[PDB]
Amino acid sequence: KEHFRAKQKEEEEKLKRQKDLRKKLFRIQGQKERRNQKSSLKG
Amino acid sequence: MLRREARLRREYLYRKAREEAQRSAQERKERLRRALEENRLIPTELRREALALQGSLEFDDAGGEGVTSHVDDEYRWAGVEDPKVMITTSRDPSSRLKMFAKELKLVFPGAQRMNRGRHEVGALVRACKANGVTDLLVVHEHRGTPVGLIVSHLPFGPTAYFTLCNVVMRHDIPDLGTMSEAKPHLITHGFSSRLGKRVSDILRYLFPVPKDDSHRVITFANQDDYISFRHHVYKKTDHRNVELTEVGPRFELKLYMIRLGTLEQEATADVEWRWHPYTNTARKRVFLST
Amino acid sequence: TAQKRPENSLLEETLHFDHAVRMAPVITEETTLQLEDIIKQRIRDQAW
Amino acid sequence: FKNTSFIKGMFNSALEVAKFEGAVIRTVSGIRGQIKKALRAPEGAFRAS
Amino acid sequence: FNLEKARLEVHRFGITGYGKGKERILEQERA
RNA sequence: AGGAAUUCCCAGUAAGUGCGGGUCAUAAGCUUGCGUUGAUUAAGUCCCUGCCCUUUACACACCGCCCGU
RNA sequence: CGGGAAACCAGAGUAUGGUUGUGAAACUUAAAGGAAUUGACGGAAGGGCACCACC
Ligand SMILES: [Mg+2]
Ligand SMILES: [Mg+2]
Ligand SMILES: [Mg+2]
Ligand SMILES: [Mg+2]
Repeated sequence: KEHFRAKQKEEEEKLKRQKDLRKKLFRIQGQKERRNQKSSLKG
Repeated sequence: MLRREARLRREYLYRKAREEAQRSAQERKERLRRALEENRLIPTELRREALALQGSLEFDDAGGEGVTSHVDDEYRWAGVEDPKVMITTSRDPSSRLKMFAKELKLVFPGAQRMNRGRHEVGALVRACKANGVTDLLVVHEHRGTPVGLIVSHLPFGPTAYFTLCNVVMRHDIPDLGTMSEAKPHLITHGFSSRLGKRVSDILRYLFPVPKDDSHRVITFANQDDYISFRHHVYKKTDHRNVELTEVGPRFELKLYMIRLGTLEQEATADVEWRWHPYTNTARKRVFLST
Repeated sequence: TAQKRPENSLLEETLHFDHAVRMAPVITEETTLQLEDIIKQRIRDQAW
Repeated sequence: FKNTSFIKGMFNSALEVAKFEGAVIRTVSGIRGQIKKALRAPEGAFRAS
Repeated sequence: FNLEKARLEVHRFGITGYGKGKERILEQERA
């Protein structure tokens, strides 16, 4: 029981570094989507 | 008929459970629609399955009933048909309780009062359903003064429990005369919260659609979770000046329980809202207003 | 307990305690007039 | 009687109960209650839910 | 007179000229 | 065995009798369930006391203008 | 064919808070003194109904 409880603490920590590392990459993807707006009507 | 009644109840309960899911599905659909109408990013939640919601938007039309509401299912025939109200008392009523029950028949248009003898409660509800009775009222008394009132919507509608506080009847007041008996205008005041809207709906549907020129007014005013019942008739002596003469009984209401089922289903029906007086912050909290 | 204390002692004691629930409202003439003022306003505007 | 219980020993007269109606009371076990109304048969009992 | 608001309204009226089948497939592309 | 006045009541109803519960409100000499026994009269008029409405779907048949300021 | 970073030169959503954007009373309930081809009433008759009326 404690082993499973001990495990759950790391994924709570693990998800914290997951979102921060993805955060820097996310902004680059968002800038690309801006160009799709202008060409959305054209195709 | 008994099989039909059971089938309709399971249909009603099934729709109630899924009501929240359809509302969320509907809400996601409108956010996509705004994003299409004004050229913008699809929201990241709506980025997947966007085509399916777009396909749904074409299929939506005025013909469909729309999202279901459990309130609408309960009061299906509220506007189209006039309500049928029956009033009864507890077993072996007092002298003054029978006098109070006589006055409540006069207040509600088309209401009927029947003697409670050795009738089982479940048997009473069965007869009311068979003969198309819409709403059933049961009144309790303590030492000759009314103390409790139960309002039940017969077609598996909500049951509301009330306690009466300051009851003054017409029979105590001498030489009043006779009542107007016209279809009354309704005044609802003080109900602002979601629960207050729920309670006011139950009280309002007890009355039929009135006429525009009716001079009969019934007022329900909420003040600190206490509902005041007032009945008045007005005369326009001249423009902008109106005179009010109080007629009919005067009493206060305090709600403490709402149950989904009928009053024959105490052991099975769920409780939509209950008053909790032993809560640590129960003294300083109100529920009928915001 | 009650045995130790003398009879009717707490009447003059002026202790402090808390009440569980709100008291019921008291009806007076002033509350009647304000309520009738609300009713009259809705009548004039036909705010049914 | 289930939730409702009859309590003696807190007060010694019916005047005492009238002063403390609606007061919050609790047990050693932690169940919270309310004083409701005085009882006549003994001197200082009351009804509590 | 807003060009962006006018630009969409001009587009929608034109696509209906293509036909309802062509209305749909072009609408999928925009999304 | 409870005057003058006055209130309520149409079928398992009026009335009698017992047996339970105290159910997050109310209720203690009180509140609410459940069973037992079970009647007389009445099924129609607007006379009194009042209330709600009206007096501008052309089968056959019937019927043929409310009034005043 | 040579190099391409272990290269070369010297982003949106909600929610919660802020900021801003010469007298009409001391006097008057006579529509501050109305509108009306559109307004305000009265009588009579008919159809119903009630253990707020009869029997
Ligand atoms: Mg009886
Ligand atoms: Mg009986
Ligand atoms: Mg006698
Ligand atoms: Mg008995």
